[PDB]
Formats: sequence, C-alpha cells, structure tokens
Amino acid sequence: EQSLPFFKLFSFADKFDYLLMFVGSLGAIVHGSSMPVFFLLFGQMVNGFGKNQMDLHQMVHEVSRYSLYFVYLGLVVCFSSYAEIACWMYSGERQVAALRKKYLEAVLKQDVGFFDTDARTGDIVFSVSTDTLLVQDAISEKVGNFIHYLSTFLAGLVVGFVSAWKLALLSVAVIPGIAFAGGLYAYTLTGITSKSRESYANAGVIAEQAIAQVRTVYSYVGESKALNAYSDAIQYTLKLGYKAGMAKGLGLGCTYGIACMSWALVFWYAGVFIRNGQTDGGKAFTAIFSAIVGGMSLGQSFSNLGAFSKGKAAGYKLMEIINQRPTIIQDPLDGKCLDQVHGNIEFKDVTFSYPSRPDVMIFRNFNIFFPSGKTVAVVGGSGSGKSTVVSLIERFYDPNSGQILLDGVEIKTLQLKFLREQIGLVNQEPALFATTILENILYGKPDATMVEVEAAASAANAHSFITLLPKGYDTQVGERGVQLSGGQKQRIAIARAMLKDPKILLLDEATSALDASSESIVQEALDRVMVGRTTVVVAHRLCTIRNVDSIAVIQQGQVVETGTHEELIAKSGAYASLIRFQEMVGTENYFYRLLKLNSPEWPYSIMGAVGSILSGFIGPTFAIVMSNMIEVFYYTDYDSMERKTKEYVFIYIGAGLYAVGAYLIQHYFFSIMGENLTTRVRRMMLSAILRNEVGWFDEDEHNSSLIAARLATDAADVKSAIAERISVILQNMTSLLTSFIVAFIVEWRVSLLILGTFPLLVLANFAQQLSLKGFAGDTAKAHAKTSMIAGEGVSNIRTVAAFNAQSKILSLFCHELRVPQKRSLYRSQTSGFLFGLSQLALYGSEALILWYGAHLVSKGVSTFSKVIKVFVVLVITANSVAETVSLAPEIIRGGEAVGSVFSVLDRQTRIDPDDADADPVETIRGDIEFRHVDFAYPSRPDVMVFRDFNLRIRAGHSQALVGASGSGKSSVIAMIERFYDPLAGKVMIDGKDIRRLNLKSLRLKIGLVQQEPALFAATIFDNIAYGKDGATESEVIDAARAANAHGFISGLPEGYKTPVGERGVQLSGGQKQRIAIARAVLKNPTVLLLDEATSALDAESECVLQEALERLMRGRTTVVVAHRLSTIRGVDCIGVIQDGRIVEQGSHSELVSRPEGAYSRLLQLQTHRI
Ligand SMILES: Nc1ncnc2c1ncn2[C@@H]1O[C@H](COP(=O)(O)OP(=O)(O)O)[C@@H](O)[C@H]1O
Ligand SMILES: Nc1ncnc2c1ncn2[C@@H]1O[C@H](COP(=O)(O)OP(=O)(O)O)[C@@H](O)[C@H]1O
Ligand code: VO4
Ligand code: VO4
Ligand SMILES: [Mg+2]
Ligand SMILES: [Mg+2]
Repeated sequence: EQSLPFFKLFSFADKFDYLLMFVGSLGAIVHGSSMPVFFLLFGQMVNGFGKNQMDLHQMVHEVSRYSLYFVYLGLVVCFSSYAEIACWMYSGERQVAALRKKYLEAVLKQDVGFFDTDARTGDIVFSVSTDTLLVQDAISEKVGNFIHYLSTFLAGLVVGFVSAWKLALLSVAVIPGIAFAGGLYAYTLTGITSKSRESYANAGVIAEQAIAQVRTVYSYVGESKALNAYSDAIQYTLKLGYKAGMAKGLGLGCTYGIACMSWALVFWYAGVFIRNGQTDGGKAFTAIFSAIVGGMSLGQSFSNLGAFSKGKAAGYKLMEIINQRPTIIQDPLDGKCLDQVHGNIEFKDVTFSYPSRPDVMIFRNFNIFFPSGKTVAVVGGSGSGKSTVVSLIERFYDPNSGQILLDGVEIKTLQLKFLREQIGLVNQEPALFATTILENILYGKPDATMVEVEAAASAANAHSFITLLPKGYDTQVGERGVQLSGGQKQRIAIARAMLKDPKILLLDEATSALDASSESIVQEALDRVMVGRTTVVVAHRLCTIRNVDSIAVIQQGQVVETGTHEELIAKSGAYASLIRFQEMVGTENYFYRLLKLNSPEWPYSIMGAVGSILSGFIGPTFAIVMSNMIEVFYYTDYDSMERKTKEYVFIYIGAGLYAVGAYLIQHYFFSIMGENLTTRVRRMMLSAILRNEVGWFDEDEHNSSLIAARLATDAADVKSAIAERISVILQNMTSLLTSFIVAFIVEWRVSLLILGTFPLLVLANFAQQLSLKGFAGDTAKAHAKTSMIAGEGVSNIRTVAAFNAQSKILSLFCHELRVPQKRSLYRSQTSGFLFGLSQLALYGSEALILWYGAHLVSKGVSTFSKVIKVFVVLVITANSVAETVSLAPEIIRGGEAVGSVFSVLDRQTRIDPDDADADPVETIRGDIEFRHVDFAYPSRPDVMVFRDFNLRIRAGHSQALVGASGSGKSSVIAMIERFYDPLAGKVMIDGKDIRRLNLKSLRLKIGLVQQEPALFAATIFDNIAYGKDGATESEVIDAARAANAHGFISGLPEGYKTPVGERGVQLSGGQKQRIAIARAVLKNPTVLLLDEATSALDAESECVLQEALERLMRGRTTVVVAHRLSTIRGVDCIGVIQDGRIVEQGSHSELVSRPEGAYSRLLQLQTHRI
C-alpha cells in the first residue's frame, strides 16, 4: 500500500518549531558524541600497564584527576540531555495540535457527496484518535534518541579513523548489512501496519454502530451477532502481528550477528597488527571500544526505526484526507452580493441523478416557479421528488444539466456563506446535537441575547415545556435527542429556524409529531411572521396546506399542475386524487490480575521469559571478553596469543549465533502472547459494555463516539505497554544482575559500594514514573472529548452545512485543546530535568567507585587490574541499561488506560440480561398488566413522569394510547421491553413479574418498531433479515410483499442488495419505515409492540399498509400509539389519558359515543383542521 515519505511529516512547523528542532538536534548530537572522544582521552590511563605503573604515587593522583574529569563529563551529559529531550517533546506536541486542527477543518469542509460515498463516523473517530497518536510518537523524542545513537556511531567511527585506519575501514564497511536489514524491516512494518489499520477500522465501525442504536440491538436480540462480527473483523491482525514480531526478531538478530562477526575479524586483524608493530595498545583499545559501542547503538536504534515506519504509515492516511480538494464551489463570478434578493426560485430543464445510483434519473426536464411572497406548496407520492428539490436548492448536489436561478443569477454564481444564510432549512427529521437546549437554539444566530431566544421559543410554542424542566434552558438532550420527546424535538428545530429569520423558508416534512393544537399555534406563528417572504412547504397531511395559493404537485420527471385548492379539484388532476384517497382512508493490584487473566498461553510466556533472561546474559559478556582481550594484549603474550585470539573469535561467532536465536525466540513469543491478550481483552470489554443496561448509556461521558475512542485507544496501549515493558524490564534486570555477580567475582568491597548506589537510581526512576502519571490522565479525557466533538460534527453534516456552524465546532475544538499544551510544556520540562538528574547520578556513582578503588590501590591489595576491569564492566552495563528511563514515559502513559479497562469490566449491571437461571419460560400468554407503577427517568429524577396508575391489556386485544401532550406514549413501550426499573409497584406479562423472567426469551417472544426507524449500514435484505436470523430469501421476499415494499425494492437496480448507509440515509422516510415494518413482521412475535406508524407513509400506500397491519394484528396483541386519530379503528382499549396517571379506557366506540374527552377534543380539532 501507499506510504507517505518520512520527511513530509514535518509539514506543520513554523519558525519557532524549526528553532526548537535545531536545538534538540544539536543537544542530541553533543550527547551522542561526548563518549567516544572521552574514552579516547581515557585510553591514556587505560594504558596504565606501561604508562605510569612504575611509580605508585602518581597513579592515585592521575586516576583521581580522571575521576574528576568523568564528573565533568557527567555534568556535560546532564546539560546536553536536558536540551534535546525538552525541545523535541515541546516541538512534537505543538505540531500534532496544528495537524489535528487542520485535519478537522479539512474534513468538515467536504460536501455531503463525499460523506455518502466513502466516509463513516467510526472511521473518522478512529482516524482522529489512533493515527494522530502514532504521528505524535513518530516526531517525538524518538527522533532525538535515533539521532543520539547515530551520532554516537559516527563519533566512534571518526575516533577509529584517528588511531588506526584499517579497523575503522572494517567498522564502516560493515554498514550495508545493517542498512539492508533496516530497509526490509521498515518496508515490512509499513505494510503490516497498513493492513492492521484497515482491519481495526472495520472493527471500530461495527462496535460503534451497535452501541449507538442500543435500543434496536436490545429489542431485536443481537449482542451475539455483534460480538461475532467484531471478533471476525480482527482475525487477520493476529497473523499480521505474528509476521511483524518475527520480522523484528530477525532484524535485531542479524544486526547483532553482523556486529559480532565484525568484532571477531577486527580483533584478529588488530592482533596481527600488534604482531607487526604498527599499532600500540591504546589505539587498538580505542578502536575496539568505538566499534563495540557503535554496534550496540545501532541495535538500540532499530526500535526507533520501527516506530518511525509505523508513524509514516499512519501519516500517509492522515495526509491523504486533508489534501483532498473539496467539490465544486466556483461561486464568486459577478453576483458577489446582490441587495435585490426576493426569492423567485426558477427551475428550468433541470435533471438530476444521485452519485450512489447514477443510472436512475430522479428528474427529467423539471420546471417549477416559486414566486416571491407566495406560499407555494409541494405535494406528491411517497418518494418521487419532494425532498430532492430542497437538497438541490441547499447547494448539496449540482444538477448534471440545466440551471436554477435566484431571480437575478444562477445559484452557481453567489457567495456560499451569503446563500446559506438567506434560506432557513428545516430538516425532515431534526438532528439535535448533544448540547443544552439554549445552545441548540443559538445554533441559528450565535449573536442573540436571552430576549430574542425567549421570543423565538415562545413563537414556536415551546416556552411551556422548556420552563417546566428542572434545570430549564440548560437541560442536556444527549445524542441526537434520544432522551427528549419526539414532539418536543420538532419544536426546538422550528425555533432554531425561526431565530435565523431568513428571507426564504423551506418547510420540509416537519410539523408531523404535533397532534392538533401545537399545529394550530405554529401555523399562526408561521403565517404571522413569515408573511411577505418566499415560502416552500412540503407537507404530507393535506389539511396543513389547505390555505395555499398555488399547490404545485411533483411527480416522476416533472410537475403536473400548479393550480389552487378548488381549481385542481375541478379537473381532479392528481392533487384531488390524494384528497379522495385521504377521504376513503378516514372512512489497586490490578496489573497482577491482568497477568493472571492471560493464563491459557503460559508456555509462550515461559519460553519468552527464558529468551529474555538468556539474551540478558550476553550483555556483560561482551565487556568481560573485551577486558580479557585488553589484559592479554598488554601482556603481549608472544607465546600463544594466536591461540587466545582464535579461541576468543570462536567465542564471538558462537555468541553472535546465540544472540540471533535468543532475540528471535523472545520477540516472536512476546508478540504472540501480546496479540492473544489484546484480542481476549477486546472481546471481553465489548461483551461487558453490551451487557450494561440502557440507563448507563444515558449519561454525559457515556457517548457512542467516546466509547468507540476509548476502546480504540485503550487496547492499543494495553498491547504496547505489555509487549514493550515486559521485554526491556526482564532484559535489563537480568543484565544488571549478571554484571553485579561478575563484579562480586573479582571484587567484594568495591561491588558492595556499587550495590549501595542502586536506591538512588531506583528512587529517581520512581520519581520520574510518579511525576508524569498525574498529568497524563487529564489529557486523555480531553483528547476523548475532542474525538467525541469531531464525531458528533461529522455525524450530522446535513445540519452543519445548512446552518453554517463550522466556526462553532472549531472554537469548541480549540477550547478543549488549549489546556493540554500548557500542561505539556511543564511535563516536558520536568521530564527533561529528571532525565538529566538521573544521568548525573548514574555517572557520579562510577566516579566514586573509581576513586574508592584508587584509594584501595594506594593502601595495597585490589591493585590496578581488578578495579579498572570493574569500572569498564559497569560502564558497559550502565550504557546498555540506560534505555528503560527513556522508554518509561510512553509506557507509563498507559497506566491509566489499564485502570479504565478494569473499571468497565468491574461494573455490575443493574439489569442482568439472562441471569443464567431466571425461569427459562417460553410459553408466553400476552395478558400484560400494570400495578401502581411509579417511574422517573434517571437523567432527570425530579419529574415523576408516571403517577400511581394501572392498565391491563388482555391477550387478543389492542391499545391506542392517545398522547396529545407527550407524557407516556413511548414510555409505556419501554416498560414492556424493560429498559429501566419502576420505582414502585410491579408489571407482569404472563401473570408473573418480568424482573424474575430472563430477558432473552421475553425479548425473543416480543417485538416492536421504533417511532423513528434507524436502518443499519447494510443492504435492504440484511436489514430485513435482522429479526429471526437464518431466513431463506423466499421468506424475506414474502415479508417485503406483505409490508408493501416489494414494489419500490424491485424498482431499484440491485434488487435486495442496494447499500443503505449509516443511520438509514440514501433512502426516504417512507421507504425506511416500510423496511422497518417488513423486519418487524419477519420477526413475527406473539406481542407486536406497535407505535406511531403513519408518520411518513401519508401517500397512496396508506390504505394498503393499514389493511395489512389490521390483517397482521388478527392474532396478536398490539399497543399502537397514534395522535393522527385515523388509523386506530381497532375499538378495544384506547386509553384516553396518560398524563402521569391513567383514566378509564373503555373502548374507542365507547368514547366516540361518550361526551367530551381528550380523544373527543382531539378528533374535533383534527376535523376542524380537515
Ligand atoms: N443521498 C442519496 N443518495 C442516493 N439516493 C438518494 C439519496 N437521497 C434520496 N435518494 C433517492 O431519491 C428518491 C427520492 O427520495 P426523497 O427525496 O427522500 O423522496 P421523498 O422526499 O418524497 O420521500 C429515493 O427513492 C431515494 O432512493
Ligand atoms: N431517556 C430520557 N431521559 C430523560 N428524560 C426523558 C427520556 N425519555 C423521555 N423523557 C421525558 O419524558 C417525557 C415524556 O416523553 P415521551 O414518553 O417521549 O412522551 P411521548 O411518548 O408521549 O412523546 C418527556 O417530556 C421527556 O422530557
Ligand atoms: O413525541 V410523541 O409522537 O411519542 O407524543
Ligand atoms: O420525505 V417522505 O415522502 O419519505 O415522508
Ligand atoms: Mg423527505
Ligand atoms: Mg415517542
């Protein structure tokens, strides 16, 4: 797959960032290059066997001075390490923030066309969360460490050039093997990272889709299906990670083996050179040490190379989206700002085909007139051309032919910000963001004070219900207003449209939930403030548009007639056809628990720990062999030094092969155990989340995008923390223990002193680990909040485009992201200071060791040879282990991630889905009853939506539940399919409490349809076959025929295979509701918890659907709710009043014959509207 070049990642750095990166590079270079020249100086005393050992008095003074020089080097390294760590971390944090802001701005600028063809909310959330973290890790202090290692290697090579050239020619000719291995490693890791990212992106979308529509998932029991799909979506990542781990082990082993063969050859040539006499001791010592340190540094920098590979792999995907230029805008040509705006929309021979289905022609030579100040109404069939006109007007899609005129010029030539402001669009189904009511209203005009908002709310008949809420204007509505009533949602959208005060009003299929009285109030408000402005009304019910001057019906291709009410009746046209159709229808200690959780694959962990320890041995063995080599060199051994050198080069060859084997084994087995653990924890976390009740979802921090981001982020660190920390910790402790034992072997008093210094280093590391942890937790929540904001913005692009609100989203993003920069500055400064202090403490320890050894030499025993061998071994081992401190921060940032993982698993649901023993009874009766049920929603537990009321539905009957003011129409449905718990009383379905019956059987025996159906992002056939899984295509076809859906479905090109899209877009409300009814009838439950169904079906299909529903409910119990008072002819148990309490139900015919009542007044008002 394609990958962005590494240098292209630095595309968001200003002058200040360039200076910081330059300072960091200089500091890293100095830190790397300090050591080789320092040991070049150190060689003068390393030659002590022939330099000044004759006079014992001068040895102690000389080595004390050299200890002071080593302390000076410690100060120099401490100062240098501070600069390169702090400057690089600050530069990385600044760049990623600008990248995130630019990416959000670029993705929020794309039109609706880009989102429907290849874009998903889950994909966007995952790209925001994970990829930006990888890019931040790519350009962080990892580059500093890589530059430090490279500078050390080059400095060692230059030092080798100075003393004796041939040795350094070998050390420079061995480069191509390491280069080729690194190239293969980078290429393979980039490929594997691309594949794994693709695999993970699909998994994240599936989980979030199931989480968002939790009510539909619970109603049509499908947690097993979602879990199986999620597990299958991450099947390939196991093999890809296995290959990546095998590649990592092979590269490091090959590098170390090449280094070992180079060391053996360089030792043999150095020996023969000393035999020649051209070289003398110290030069060979310096060259050998330089070569060893260079090979070690390359082996260390291999991991940073891999990190860079992954970073560039993610950076390609991030950069590809932002660089995508938007669709056509082309608006400023002549009419930049016309002051003669009056409406007068002209449509001339305009054709249109949607990008998803370009073959189907929606419009063919479409002509229509929208004169100024005239309330033009649009009516037609269920899905012909109604909402497409609004989409064309609101610059969503251009027409492939023809043009449309805003009374002075084609709309293609305008100003986009100017155009969208003059027209106020009302969505067919409003999409309220997750923000308080007042700010939702302020979406329209952000510069409106309280008085204007109050006036707008009062105009739209929304003051009453808003002021009755506990908080008032600050109550949250949650995701898409799921926790707010359907009727109250429409009032908020109307108020938001009114506050904008546009010159052209586009009333789409709104004003549907308002039963009779709110309808009259909003119509009075509309034709009292919108008089004198261009008006376009798209209404299904014919009574609302009775007082319309010109009713232009829209059918296939073009319009038919543009007459008034009475004029179209005379010819009977096609408008009067709808009228006569309507008339006849009416008649702590959790890390150990996490390791315990990985019990089944214990052999892999054991063998990996064996490999880690075994590679831990080889660290100090190099120093031991080098010390013995220099000892025999200074003896000059002109008897059997040939034998000594050949035996030791054989040792080197064996050690190289040994290291290859050990590294391969260790890395492969840790890779496999880490991937198994990550997959298992992901599966269990998703199962635990799906186990929770709906109330846990109805909160502020429990959002679909938030949960998806948390799942995507946490497990990843859970891998990276477990895989990396375990390897380095075991290796470093094993190497340190081996070096300490070796120090014990040659000396005892000196080594006790060095083991007396470990508390200082461990306390410094503990301080490091403590300091960074506290502020790391705060930033995680902020990043999750930003991801949630981005996902919420992307999910409602239709509302964002209509009401220009990109500035608000950017402002919220910046406000959320402001704090982490300020915290990161101090975090970087503290980390750099602590790293410098740790390095200074580490170096100061060795100087004291050398001084103590010198003092012992002055006193007698433990002479020159023993102390300096200890010094060299400690130097090598400390240099080898001086990587855990650098690796500590990025590992320790996942500590709070693990705590979040266990917090989700720990929580026990209040609603146990099965309980595994709770009366598995399948013989359902259907005689539901309520007894003194008192309920209050957990979100606002101060409203008491239900009073002491009781209602009974005998099996074989039906409910009407007229709900004029939203009190309990949809709340009773939540009781039967229990989502919450009644505070008092009890509810029974089969004569027994449903709290003790297992939910799986009950939810299998019962089925419902939502008031606002939300189709899954799949084909029509998959959506229909969601209920009663394992259904042949014949059954699906029969269900679609019975639901009056085979008509339009067969009209579609790809039969029952056309993709729908997220939330159920790229279709019509009528078609979506038909598909939902088809799924519900396919499930075929004993009790059909029906609800408001004749919402978007007010067309020529109304008679067919109602008859089919009546036939379906012949042997079923239904609770259908309907404020339309037209499709409730089933005269059983209407249930007139549900305002908190209940009122005597009787029957529909009874209350028709009974005197004035809530149903009677509703019918009177509807007939008056008629
Ligand atoms: N975003 C879209 N992508 C592809 N096809 C669409 C899209 N929106 C609407 N359509 C198609 O256009 C037709 C009419 O849709 P719509 O305007 O919603 O009808 P109505 O508004 O009368 O219900 C539908 O059959 C649907 O298949
Ligand atoms: N999930 C929820 N969280 C908080 N309040 C809710 C929730 N669902 C409904 N309500 C409140 O209960 C009242 C009645 O809602 P609802 O049952 O939808 O009425 P209807 O079904 O008659 O439209 C509303 O005013 C709403 O504020
Ligand atoms: O907002 V409702 O149509 O459930 O009364
Ligand atoms: O816009 V609709 O004709 O699916 O109510
Ligand atoms: Mg529509
Ligand atoms: Mg409702």
